[PDB]
Amino acid sequence: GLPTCGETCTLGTCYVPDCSCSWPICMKN
Repeated sequence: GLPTCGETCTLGTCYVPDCSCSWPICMKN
């Protein structure tokens, strides 16, 4: 739930370790 990944999975993929795609932004828990 925390978008502290600093990544946007516009395509639907987050390269940031353990970061879940919370389209369009990646969030960890």
